[PDB]
Amino acid sequence: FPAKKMKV
Amino acid sequence: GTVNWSVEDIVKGINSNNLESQLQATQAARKLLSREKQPPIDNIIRAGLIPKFVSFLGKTDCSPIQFESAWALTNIASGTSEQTKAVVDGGAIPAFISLLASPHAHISEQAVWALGNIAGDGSAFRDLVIKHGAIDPLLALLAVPDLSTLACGYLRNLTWTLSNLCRNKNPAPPLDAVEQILPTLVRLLHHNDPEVLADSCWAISYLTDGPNERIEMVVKKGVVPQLVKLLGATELPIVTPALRAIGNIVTGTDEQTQKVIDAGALAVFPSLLTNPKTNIQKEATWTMSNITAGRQDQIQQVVNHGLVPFLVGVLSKADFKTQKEAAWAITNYTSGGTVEQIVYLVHCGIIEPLMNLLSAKDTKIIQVILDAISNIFQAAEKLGETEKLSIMIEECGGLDKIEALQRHENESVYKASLNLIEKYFS
Repeated sequence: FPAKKMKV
Repeated sequence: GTVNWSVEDIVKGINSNNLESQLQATQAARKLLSREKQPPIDNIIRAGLIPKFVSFLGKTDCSPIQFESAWALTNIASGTSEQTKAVVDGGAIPAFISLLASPHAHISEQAVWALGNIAGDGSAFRDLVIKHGAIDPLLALLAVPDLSTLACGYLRNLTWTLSNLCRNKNPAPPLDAVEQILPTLVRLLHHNDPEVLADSCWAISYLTDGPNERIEMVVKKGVVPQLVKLLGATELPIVTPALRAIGNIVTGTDEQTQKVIDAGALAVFPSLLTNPKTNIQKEATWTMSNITAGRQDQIQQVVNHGLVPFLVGVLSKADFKTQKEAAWAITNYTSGGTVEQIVYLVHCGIIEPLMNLLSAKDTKIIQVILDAISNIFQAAEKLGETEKLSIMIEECGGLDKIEALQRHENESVYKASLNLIEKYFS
């Protein structure tokens, strides 16, 4: 699973 | 107010000599980058705004623009490796590390998040974040008597970023950094929040995915019992990383595996090996295959817990990959097991499903199966019971499949099958 998170 | 600006308006506001206007344009950028559908990351980068944001990170007298720039850069760094590289090239790492000590909780949290994305890009940026000295302040943020006094989201972001500092290989994280992070990781592994526990188990699973020395670094901290406990959790997001960690650990030496067994892990596998989630079943069968490849007393621990019937079940009916892991577990069992344990394996009904799996198109599972058959036949020879076994294989259609495998194009396949025929079916 992706390791980066976009703050929405 | 700051909703749906154009990139040109943002550039015009940021290039003004008015700190407040710069703040408004920066907030507009943040809102562009935090929308649901397709944020204009590439357009923001092409406008040359990253250095301006980085410079805003250091404006102590205007914490709002620090927060907005931190958020914008966070969302840029959340994209492709090229966009994260754009954030790093702007000098953002030391700036965010400096913000980790901000008296404002939301700014410090935003820095934690940004560093989480940067480090999460890969081994290189991970090690570069570490070289700039992020671990000390990051861990300082968690140096409190009771983690429950921290905000839930704050603690969750810290745990996640730390897990990214433990992630990726080639190379793995620096040993000194892992030793520096492991105690806090153990502390988080006992927290009551499901997301903190999931991310902590993920971090442990990263640290256990490697040579036996890393596995030893983890196991020496005494986390195996806690990992078994969480292995019994009801939340799949916890069971998955915990199971991955356990499997990784049992890929190590027989002593580490034995520490997994002493913690009671096997008692959980009746459920895991019948878990309705395919990946849980597959990973549990893979773990089992790494246990049955160990000592004979450990194989005997598998037997005592009644897990052989569950292996027969998975071999009989499961997703094909899970069945392949089951075949591996069986071949390791028969390779390291005693005559009594192999006899018991046959008494549980392994032969029929083992034969049925010979009609599969995967060559390697056929090889694995034929090795298992060879071993069982060796045990029969040691008992003089080879004829009865040949009859067993013949009554369930296995002999037909082996004889047909004599015509298989793979070398080792038709070799092994020919040997089996001429040695036990004449």
